[PDB]
Amino acid sequence: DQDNEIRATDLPERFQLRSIPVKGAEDDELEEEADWIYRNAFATPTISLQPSTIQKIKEALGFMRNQHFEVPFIAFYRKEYVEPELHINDLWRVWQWDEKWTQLRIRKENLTRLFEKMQAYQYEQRALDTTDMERLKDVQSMDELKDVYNHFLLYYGRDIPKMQNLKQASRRDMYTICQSAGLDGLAKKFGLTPEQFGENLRDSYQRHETEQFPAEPLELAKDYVCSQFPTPEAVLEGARYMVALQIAREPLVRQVLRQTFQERAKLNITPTKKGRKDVDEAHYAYSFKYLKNKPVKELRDDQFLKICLAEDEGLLTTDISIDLKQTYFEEIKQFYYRDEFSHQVQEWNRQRTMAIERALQQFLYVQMAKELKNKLLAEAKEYVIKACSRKLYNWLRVAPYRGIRVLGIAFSSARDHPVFCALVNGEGEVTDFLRLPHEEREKKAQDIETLKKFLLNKKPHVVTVAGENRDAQMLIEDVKRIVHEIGVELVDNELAILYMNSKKSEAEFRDYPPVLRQAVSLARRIQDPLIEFAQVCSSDEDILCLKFHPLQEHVVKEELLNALYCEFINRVNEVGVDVNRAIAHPYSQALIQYVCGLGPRKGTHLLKILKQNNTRLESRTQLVTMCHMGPKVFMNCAGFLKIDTASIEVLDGSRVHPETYEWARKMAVDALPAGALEEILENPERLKDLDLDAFAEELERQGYGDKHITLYDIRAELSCRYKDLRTAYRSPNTEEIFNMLTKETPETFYIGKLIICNVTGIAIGVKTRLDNGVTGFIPTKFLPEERVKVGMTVHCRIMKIDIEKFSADLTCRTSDLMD
Amino acid sequence: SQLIFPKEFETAETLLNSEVHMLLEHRKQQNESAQELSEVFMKTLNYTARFSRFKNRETIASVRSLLLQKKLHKFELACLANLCPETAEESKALIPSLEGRFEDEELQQILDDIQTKR
Amino acid sequence: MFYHISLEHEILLHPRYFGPNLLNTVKQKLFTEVEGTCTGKYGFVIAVTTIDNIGAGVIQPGRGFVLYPVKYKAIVFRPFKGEVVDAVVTQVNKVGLFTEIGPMSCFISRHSIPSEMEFDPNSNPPCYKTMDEDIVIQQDDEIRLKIVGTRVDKNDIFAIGSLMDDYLGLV
Repeated sequence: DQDNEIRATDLPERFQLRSIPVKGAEDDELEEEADWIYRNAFATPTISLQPSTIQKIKEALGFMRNQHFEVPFIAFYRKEYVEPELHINDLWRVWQWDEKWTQLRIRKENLTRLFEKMQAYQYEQRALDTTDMERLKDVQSMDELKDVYNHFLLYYGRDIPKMQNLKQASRRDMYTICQSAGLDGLAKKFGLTPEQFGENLRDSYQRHETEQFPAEPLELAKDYVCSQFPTPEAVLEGARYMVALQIAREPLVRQVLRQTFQERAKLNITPTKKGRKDVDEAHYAYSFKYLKNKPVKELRDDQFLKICLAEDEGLLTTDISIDLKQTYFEEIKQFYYRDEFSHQVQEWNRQRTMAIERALQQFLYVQMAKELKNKLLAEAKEYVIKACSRKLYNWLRVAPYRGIRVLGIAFSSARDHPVFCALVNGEGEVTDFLRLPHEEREKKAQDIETLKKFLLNKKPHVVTVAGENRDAQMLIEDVKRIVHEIGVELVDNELAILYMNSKKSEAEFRDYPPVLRQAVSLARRIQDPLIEFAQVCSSDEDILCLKFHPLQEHVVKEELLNALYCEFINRVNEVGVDVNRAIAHPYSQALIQYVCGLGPRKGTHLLKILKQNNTRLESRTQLVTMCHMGPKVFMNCAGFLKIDTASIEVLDGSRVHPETYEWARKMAVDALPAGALEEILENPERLKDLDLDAFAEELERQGYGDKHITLYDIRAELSCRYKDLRTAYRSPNTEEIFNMLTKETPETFYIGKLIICNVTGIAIGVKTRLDNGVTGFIPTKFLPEERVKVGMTVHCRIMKIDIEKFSADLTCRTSDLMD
Repeated sequence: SQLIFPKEFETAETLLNSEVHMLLEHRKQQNESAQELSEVFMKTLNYTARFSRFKNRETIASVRSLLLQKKLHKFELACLANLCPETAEESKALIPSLEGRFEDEELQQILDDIQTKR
Repeated sequence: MFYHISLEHEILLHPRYFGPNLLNTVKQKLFTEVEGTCTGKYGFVIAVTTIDNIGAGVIQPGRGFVLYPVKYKAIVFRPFKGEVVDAVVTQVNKVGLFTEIGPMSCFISRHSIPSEMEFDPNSNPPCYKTMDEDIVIQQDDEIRLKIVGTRVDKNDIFAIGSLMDDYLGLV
């Protein structure tokens, strides 16, 4: 199986599950990437509101393609070649555009082979000059590679026996009919060739001059009439059709009009009859249900995703056009025009000016607007995936709290089903659990009491409450004063709900009830956030069942998997993973697949081979020989692959690569090896003894590279071994607290929103509850028991809101039904 | 195909993929002048707006008229006139049920006729 | 293919609509609950062109409903196997091609498409292609194909196609 081959070979693992096989470069191609990649990424402005680096991209592609360094090993241990400009995410951006560059050459290499076999056919017998070879070589975008390919298929596409040297299934355009009738000459005896019109357009003046033919178009039309084309007006139509199509598939014409649509293109929207009714203020289509002359550069982050989302269901019909609603046809009709006022020139200019417009209306306006739509949509799909990555960045950029024993309070709506809680070890395993099943209000005092009795036995360092309803806001005080008799934290449960329904946890926790299995993970999340996410979101359906954006179902799924899996591989390598922990604890087995070099295959293989030895990792050298794993992958994995030193080189528990162990000893020798094992370990005794600059020119001489800020790492690594740079665990501000419990967000706390409501009890004005559970105060200024009753539901618009008081003020007044 | 497989379609006149298009958009203009249509109707309207080689009531009517004069199978009357072959041999290769029936000169003539109506 | 046939349906009309616009309600319910239904004996039905006559409406004894037998001329699309049709391919996979002949979903196997075509993944319209990229079948290509297998599932009809012949390629 290939699962053996991935395990066998010495490449980084994700290099092998990349769809294109990774191959080295020859420093000219590797330059042809970094100037293309810096052009097609990092520099071209988006059409939506969202220099020296070429050396860094050149360097980064050297590590990836040639020396086979994955993005974690480059963004931390080779920072001199990439920093300042290339962040760790830009190294992930470059590796994605190497994928796109390779497909461009792979298709161009297959397209140069196709043109030369046509010249092998043509010279064996229009003109395939080297210009047709030149633009094929000069292709920079995959869009340009389609103009060339369509241009080639227009003329020489009707040449099948190039493969003879299962027939063709002939075309459907009318061009093949007319060129079978030999109207090429009458198309040719138009006053220009399509290519020279293209030179007019990119230069915006009549550089090439129209070659007027001294005849009448109609009296020249008599020569070409046939059985296929009677009526010499029909050979005017049959000729202007070729002129439009030859203008259309001419790349110089198609490129210049494309760059007009980049800048001057307008988005006009109208709704269907089905969209004149379903569109309301709550619908996402309110902000654009009617639009006129909106330039596409005026589009905002995901506005165009929603517009094409509404068009997909059937609500909206839109068009993208260049002219306003001085047209661009008027701009360019002069470029194909003789100003001579002779009569025969006038009909020839008449035929020329109505062939050029058919190219616009029939051919170019259709194809350029669709292409621009796909490019705008791909921008808007990318914004969401960036937004779905910033959110996973934030959930993982939180430090573990200050072995920590944590008890986790998880509750559902508390009626016919009780509140649970589960304690966890200092290393993540379960210890003990409890039930808290909240007149019978006096029986709640019994449940309050037993909380102290249990926390006196085992001592949490913090209790965590799963914000699941608005009911959590007071439960906080309940356990808070149980403690007043150690902290309390409001921790959300969005992955805990997934942890419940995960079949993986049911293998872990079979007898444990649902809200108890949820109660495990919050004490696991605060224990460390990264370890839980790798466990629970270890499958494609799992990680996508979280909510990062409303629109995340409408972006390319496998792209969204990659931009989320890169954030894991970013954080896991930055944090590092302790191996011999994970052989014992299966809860940390899912971390190692996100180390560079490892993955789903070598990760399972490494832990299994250790189970063949049933031994402990003491050194990184144990991995290379006694775990017999290749030095190429070892140069990726070992720089991030923690070993607990209190279990023997102590540098195996540091962010120091095995190959740079020796330069780390010279950081400790000049603090005056074996004696220096503990010298800076026990104090950073003085930070100014190490002449970091003077080492660098010594590192210029021996060590053979600018290791300037590599030293700055090893200096700071000896100070604190694996200092976690994750932000220390703060407590939620009331904004998060308001948003966790109400399960909805400041784009749904719209002030002006006609909402459902429920009046539950009056204790001054009328007080109502939402289905979210917040308190809605109907103002006395808008107020009488007879006018508004008790117990019912009434349409209500908000005039004032907050986040700290859960006030969601209503109106009930029909004079608020506008504005 | 060559034989009619079911038993009911024979007494049921076949429509060109352009005549379908014009009467489906007739249904469209009928609808918005006065409920909303199915996915099958709209998707078929798009499909038959792709492959609609004739655009005028006179043109489709003329194509109907010629193919009625030329005395051929009712299934093949539309399976060519909305497929529009160029060569007679491609008409024979696509249609296993028209070979051995017609002579090639008038075949190319009437193919030129239907292409002339476009 | 696109036939214009005459077929019959029965309308169970509820006594609310026994007013002056009873016949209009019969017509409206015919247009509603037959248009788009895929009867595998008669294929898909596109739009009811006309109604010949609305029959005599028998009151169902004890149920109140009136069962009007309506006969109507409607457009029908039928996939007779062994036919060349103008597909529009929409989703490409290792097993083959998944395409849309109109209302209909069709599938073409990897061994019902020619051997010189092979799956090229990872191109952004992932497509089957020749070795030297002669012609490529990506998303939205007007391929012609020979439907050779036809399966009815009482909801839609799924046809199985092939490109083992002359003139079965992109257009």
